[PDB]
Formats: sequence, C-alpha cells, structure tokens
Amino acid sequence: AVDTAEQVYISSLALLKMLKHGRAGVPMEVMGLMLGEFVDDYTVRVIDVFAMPQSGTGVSVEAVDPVFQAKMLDMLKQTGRPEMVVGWYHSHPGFGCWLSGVDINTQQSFEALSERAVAVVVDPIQSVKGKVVIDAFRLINANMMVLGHEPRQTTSNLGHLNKPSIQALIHGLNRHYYSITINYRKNELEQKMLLNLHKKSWMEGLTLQDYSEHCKHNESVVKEMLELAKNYNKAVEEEDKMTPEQLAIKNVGKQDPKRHLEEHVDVLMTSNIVQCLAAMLDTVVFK
Amino acid sequence: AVQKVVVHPLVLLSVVDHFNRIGKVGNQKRVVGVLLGSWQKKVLDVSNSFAVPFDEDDKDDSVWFLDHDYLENMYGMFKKVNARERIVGWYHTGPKLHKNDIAINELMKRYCPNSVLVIIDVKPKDLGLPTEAYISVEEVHDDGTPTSKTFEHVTSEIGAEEAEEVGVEHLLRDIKDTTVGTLSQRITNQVHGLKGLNSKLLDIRSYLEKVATGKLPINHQIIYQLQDVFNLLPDVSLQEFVKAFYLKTNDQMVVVYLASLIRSVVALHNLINNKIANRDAEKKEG
Amino acid sequence: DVLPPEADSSIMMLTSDQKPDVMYADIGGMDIQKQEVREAVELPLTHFELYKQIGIDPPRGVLMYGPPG
Amino acid sequence: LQSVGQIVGEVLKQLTEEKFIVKATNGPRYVVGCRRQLDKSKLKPGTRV
Repeated sequence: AVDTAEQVYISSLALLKMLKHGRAGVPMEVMGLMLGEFVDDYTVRVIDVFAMPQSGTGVSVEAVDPVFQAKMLDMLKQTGRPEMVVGWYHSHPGFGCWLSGVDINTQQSFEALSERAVAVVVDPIQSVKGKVVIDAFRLINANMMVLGHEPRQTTSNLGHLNKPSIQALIHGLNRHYYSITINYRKNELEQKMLLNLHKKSWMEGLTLQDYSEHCKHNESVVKEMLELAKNYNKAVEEEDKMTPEQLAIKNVGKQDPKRHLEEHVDVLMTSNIVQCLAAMLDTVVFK
Repeated sequence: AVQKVVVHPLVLLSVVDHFNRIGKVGNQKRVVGVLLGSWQKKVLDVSNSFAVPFDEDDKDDSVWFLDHDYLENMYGMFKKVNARERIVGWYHTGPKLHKNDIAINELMKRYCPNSVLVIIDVKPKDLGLPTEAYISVEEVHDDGTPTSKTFEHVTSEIGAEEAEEVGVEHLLRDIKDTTVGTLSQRITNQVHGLKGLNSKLLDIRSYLEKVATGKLPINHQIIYQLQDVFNLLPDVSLQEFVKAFYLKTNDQMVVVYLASLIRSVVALHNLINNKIANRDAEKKEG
Repeated sequence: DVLPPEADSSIMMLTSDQKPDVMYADIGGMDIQKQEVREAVELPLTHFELYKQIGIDPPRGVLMYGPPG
Repeated sequence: LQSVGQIVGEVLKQLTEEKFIVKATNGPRYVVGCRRQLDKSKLKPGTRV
C-alpha cells in the first residue's frame, strides 16, 4: 500500500505564483489547480500552477467548471507545457493548515478521477521573511480502518521529522486524512538571476552628497551628544546606592544615556568616514 | 512620457522558465512575450506576463510570424481573473536589439499606444542589471528624412512586493550579506562604480577603434558628446580648491576624534563594571 | 506590542468648522472677569519664566459660578 | 442559505497603510486589516464599518 516516504517537489515559480494569488484575496478562500507529473510512486513533481475565476459573495467556490479548465489545458500546450493536472490548492488566511468538512468532498472528485492526487494549503499572512507555511494532504477511507488496519505503512524514519501543530490535531487530521512531507527544488540559474534585487547602479556609489546638509546633521547630533554626556554622570553616581535586585526595574520607564549614545557614535563615525573616503578617491578618478 | 519602469521578480522567473521550456525543444535564438502592468503618474510597474508563439528566420531580417488570435484570447482569459492588469508592452530575450524590433513594435502598438520594449538577459555574467527599457520616438535632423523611428532608453529598476519579498527571502537561504555598516556602504558602492566606469570606457574605446581604420561611418553626434565630455573635466590644481578641500577635511576629522574618545570612555566603564561585579562571586562558594 | 498614543470622544476641535468666530469686542462690561481669566489662564501658558521667578505657583484650574445668562 | 453576517463597528484611526484600529458597538477595540480592493480615502475617523 501507500508509504510514509512519499515526497512532493515544488518549484520556485509555482510557490511565488500561489503565494501572490493567495495574498491578493486575503479575506476569502481563493483556489486553483496545479500541474506536473508522477515520475514514480515515491515522489511527485509540480511545475506550474494557475488561478481560476471565482464566484463572489462567499468564501468557497466549487471546482466544477469544465470550459475554463479545458480551454487553459488545450491552450498551454501550444507553447510547450504538455503536463497534466496533479491536484488543487487553496489558501487559509490566518487559520492554519487543515481540510474543512466540505474540503473532503471537494477532493473526493479528484480522488475519483485519479487516486493519487494531493491537496496543498498555503497560509499567506502567517509567513514573514522565511518560514512560509505550506502543507500537503491526502484523504483516507474509514472502511479500511474498520478492518483494524492503518494506512501509510512505514518503511523508514524520514517521515516523522515534523510534529503536527495542535490546531491540526483539533480538526480531523489523522482520523480523516494524512499529511505528506514537502520540498523545494533549486537550481543555479534561477537562483543566480534572483539575487539581483535591490542592487544599485554604479552611479549611486560615486555621488558624494551635498556639503551643506552634512554639517547641519553633524551639528544636530553633537547637541544631543552633549545632553546625554551631561545626564551620564547622574546615573553613574547612583549606580550602587540602591540594592541591585531592583536595579533592572529602575530602568523601565525612563531612558538611559549609556545605551542611547552608542548609536549616535556609530552613525556619526560611519557617515563621516564614508563621506571622506568617497571624495578622497573621486579627487583623482576624474582628471 | 515615461520616467521610470519597475520590474518584479515574477516576470524574471517567467522569462527564464519560458526560455528554458521553449529552447529545450530546438535551437531557437530569440523568444517574444507580452507584459502586464500598471501606471501611476509617470512611473510604470510590471507585474506578470505570458508567452506567445513567434517565429523568425535567420535567412533574412524581413520575414517573421506572430499570432493575433492567441494574444487576443489569452488577454481576454486573464481579464476574467484580474481586471486591474492591462497590456503595457512586450519583451524579447535577445542579447542585443535586432532590426525587426521596430516592425513588431509597430504591429502591437495597436493594443497600447505607449508600448515599452524590455530586454532581459537570460545568462548574465556581470553585476549589472539584466533588464533594459526602450520607447519609440520620432527623430528629426537636417537631411534624409523629416522623421525617423528611433528607440530611446528609459531608467529601469527591480522592485518588490511584500509577498514577493518574503518568497524571494525564503528562496535565498545560502547567500546573505555579512554585515551592514561601512562594509556594505563601501564595497557595494565604490568598487562596483569603478568596475562600471572602466567597462563603459572600454566599450567607448572599442567603438572609437572601429573608426578611422575600419568601416568608418563617421557620425557627428557621438563626436559632439565626446567633446562635451572631455571639456567638462575639472581642474584640481587650483589653489582655492585645495584650500577649501583642506578646510573641509580638517573640519570633519574632529568629530571622529570626539566619537573615538567617547567609545574609549564607555569601554573603560564596561570593564570596571564587569570586574567589580565578577570579583564578588568566588567567596559565595565557600 | 506597544502602541502610539490614541484617543476617543472629542478629539481636537480641529479649527475648520470649530473656531466659533466670537471676538473679545462683542463682549462688553465684564473687564474684571476678563482680566482675571486672562491672568489665570493665558499668561502662565506663555510667560512661565516670570511666574517661576517671582514664585507665585500658577493655578491648575478655575471654576465659574453665577446666575444663568 | 450560503451566506453569513458581519459584525458592525466604528473606525477610530489607522496606524499604517494596512492596519486600522476599530471599536465594535460594545467595548473591545481591535487592530485589524482591510480588504485590498476597498478604497482607503473614505475611511475618516467616526465612520461605521
């Protein structure tokens, strides 16, 4: 039967497409279908995804609409892309990762058409600067459980590396469906292309800024430096006149110059040094 | 007309995988697609794009084939999922602009009177941006033609949206800047500037070498701009400039002096605090 | 998280349709109360240095009482 | 029979582009987001949402 070592491989474009589509329609549950292939019965590759038109005034859309799907499938082939659909996906904004009651019936159709599909759930607003929340599930039947047998026969220990969250356990999960591991395929070309973000032209690194605002900024900084200097010794003197057990709590409402002056020093040194060096080499690069 | 164009990484990834999937089949050289985006003031934004069947012959640069119905129905189909997007222009992955670009631009200027051409390099080898942006215009001069169609460059840059930003941050696990400070302020700005300036001077060297020995189509606007460049170099031997330079440098160093003094004082205070607090810990063990 | 200051109820009397265009000239005859209110309200707001230097401890608030009208 | 109601409240101010703070008819006040397609120029303090 099925095993716990099943793997799914998601490209970068598919991830970014589905993330953007899910983030666009935040208040409701948008949906779409994937496409890829089954190279074997341990790993399933998905290579491209596409969104589908929805019926508004709700948070759920039935997937049965053959005209659009058929047209997209027969039109993508004209420019490559001979792949077939492998499953569907939809987004849960700020909830987690699970399958609602109607979702079992929704995925039942794909199971009937092909017994080895998969459902992907992405969380668009709980992910920040990494750790994108994406899960993949497949359904099970209760008659086989009546036989006193459990699905997903285990042959190795690489299938139990992540413990499920408590909210997944609260809903159906293991008594109604099983999750599978996920992986991202990375190659050198797209990764090398993608690191060009926020790179600046060669012009931005040779401008030496105006020589009028710089002195104003230095003058502004020096005065607060002076005031913090005046306030330092007051806190230095009374550092031990009070028991140290409440020393930390004494600094809960008012600022302390010691921490609040180092940032001034750092920014000031950095600005002055870089402004000097830029003009230093520019005096000889040009004539 | 147009001041700046902003390009999201999504269209870059789409260009890359379209090129891969269509070049795997056979030995094609150039591929074409159409972009979607938005306008605001004089700033253009590009969001996504889709491909289109295109054919071109290497025998002659006057024969080529595009599909109209494909473009029309595909735009109509993307309309039903998001109505904010609209046709803005097209892209071709050629390493350098070709002769047929004017003809294709005229062909698909029907769908957008302000079409903008974008060139994306699929295998860059330098630190420069992979994208270049052009717009058509009519130029006039003394003799030859009252008007002639000519491309003009427009500033381009790579932008990012929140979801796109978190996606690309998740994808770039291996490479990340070491420090943020004088390091990133120096190497990412100055050395790269020297690199780019040297590359530009080398290219103009090459063009000037091509003249007065080889082909020799003497062009005069380039000469005028070269004279303007060579006339604008300042003089650094003037006495007043030297005096002002010295005055400003001497004015600037005092601040670094003061900051170093403050850092030394803070370090001494920290040392005193640690020593005093830690010397009172050995006797508690008995 | 900590949060920036926020309020409710009456906000600012935002000066567009809030200045009630009633001048001091339209009021006539109560110069004593006018002077008392001026000294007890407006002067501490501007000339606080004189109040500190003479040492007269400006009042925190005032009360008005009398027959209606 | 495939629709649900929505709670009613009053807006107070907006912290940033995507964050508002709103008060329901009852006491509790929340820091909430907004729909993407909705216009943001009509949400002056005091309106009902």
